[PDB]
Amino acid sequence: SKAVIVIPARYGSSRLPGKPLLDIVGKPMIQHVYERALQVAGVAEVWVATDDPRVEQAVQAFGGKAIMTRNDHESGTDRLVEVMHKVEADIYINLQGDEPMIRPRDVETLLQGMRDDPALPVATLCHAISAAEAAEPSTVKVVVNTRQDALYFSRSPIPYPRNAEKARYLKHVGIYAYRRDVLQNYSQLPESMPEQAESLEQLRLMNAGINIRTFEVAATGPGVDTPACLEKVRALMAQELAENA
Amino acid sequence: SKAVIVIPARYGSSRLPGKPLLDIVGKPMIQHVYERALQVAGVAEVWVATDDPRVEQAVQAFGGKAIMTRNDHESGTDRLVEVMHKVEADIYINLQGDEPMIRPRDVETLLQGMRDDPALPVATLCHAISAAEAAEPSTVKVVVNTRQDALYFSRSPIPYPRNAEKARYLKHVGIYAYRRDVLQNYSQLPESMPEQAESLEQLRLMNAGINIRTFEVAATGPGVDTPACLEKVRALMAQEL
Ligand SMILES: CC(=O)N[C@H]1[C@H]([C@H](O)[C@H](O)CO)O[C@](OP(=O)(O)OC[C@H]2O[C@@H](n3ccc(N)nc3=O)[C@H](O)[C@@H]2O)(C(=O)O)C[C@@H]1O
Repeated sequence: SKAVIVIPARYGSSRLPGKPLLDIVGKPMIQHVYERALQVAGVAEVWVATDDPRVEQAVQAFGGKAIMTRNDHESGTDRLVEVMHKVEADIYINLQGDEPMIRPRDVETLLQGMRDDPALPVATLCHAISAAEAAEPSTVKVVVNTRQDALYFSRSPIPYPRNAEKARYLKHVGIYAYRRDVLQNYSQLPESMPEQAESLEQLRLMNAGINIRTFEVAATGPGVDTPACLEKVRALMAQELAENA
Repeated sequence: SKAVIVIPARYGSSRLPGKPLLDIVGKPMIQHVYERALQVAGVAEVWVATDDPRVEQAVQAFGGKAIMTRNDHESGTDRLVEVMHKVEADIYINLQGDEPMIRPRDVETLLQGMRDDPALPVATLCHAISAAEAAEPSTVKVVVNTRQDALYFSRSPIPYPRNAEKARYLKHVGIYAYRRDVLQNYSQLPESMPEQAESLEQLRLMNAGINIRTFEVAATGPGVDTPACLEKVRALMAQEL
């Protein structure tokens, strides 16, 4: 069971031009993700999927494996489908190029889940959040069953707080593990109405009846999206260097 | 493939004591549901499951069939489980005793769905509602996949309208069809967190991985829970004559 980690890293960003190349304690952000991806036990290779030559250069510059992909890709999953044809593996893990604080152990939890059940097509992560955080549309919530299979994903607060004290929210962490056959059949799947409404790509899989198991982990580090969170990451990353000295 | 219709009709109600016996244009509400239930092709028997003698005798008076059930049940579903032990069938349809405007056709759509797919455990109904109606916590929304299987049931507006013009809403109509084996195992299912939070009993089935297919029908008529709706239903059923 060969498994590879793919890291989509596109330069063009609205509120942060050249986001993967931003410096964090002396290294480009993309490098931090790559370095952490390398610490994940059970992974054969680690690739960075990109559509910008500057990003490709920066990755090769530190000895990382880069693979150019089309720029006309509407979704980040289509990008993984293109990489799938060239890079062979049984399990593909999609890490986000803008989360430098990813814990290698969480990705191993994901990978182990995929290996413990050969019939599981897709797997993802989630963690507990308060009711106040769950109210944010920018935050994606998820509800699971006893087998931890996802029932639905939404920007709306679910479950609804009818009996407020009984509600427990789970924030969806955008890291996925896909079986090879799911990616082979992906481009044939049509866009669902909930997907287009919520603007959540993962609902395309649920429309087709593809099961997505969601594993719970502790609260994840703050992902870099705003310069306010960027400084917190820089200081939180630097605080980590001096603690492990 | 034997199918029977069960109509839960408890005497009590916080806003309308003795609700099933309330007169709607000449007949008690329960009689309207029972008569319409008898018009559903494919059903072998129709029973009113009640907890009060005054309701039982009222049903027997007009010719219907009634069965006494315990008074400590908190849900119409639990009451149905008690009936399943006395009345044998392969498929049980649970109609609400306070919806006298039920269309016999919609129940047949439900029954046909169950018969076309022997592997389907539970089936229910739904209809389209505007985005405005979807915002109400009292209106239970549902989202389905291509095979029309329910993804989730919620009082929250789902799907979330990030792209408003793309969102389409579905209101859940509380009529169910259960395969016998589902009822035999019901008492063993544990209450779920989403069930307790949303206060929606059907989420107990989804928590267990039991598939619920939702068939779409046209907008249904109002039920009788408040004395405001009772006057509305009397008005609607008077002009329907
Ligand atoms: C399908 C549905 O929506 N049912 C709801 C009904 C009515 O159909 C609606 O007004 C239509 O929009 O109204 C409510 O009825 P009840 O609270 O009485 O409960 C449903 C049903 O189950 C029986 N029952 C209830 C409680 C207990 N402990 N045991 C029972 O056996 C009742 O007799 C009734 O027939 C309402 O608003 O009050 C809610 C229903 O979900």
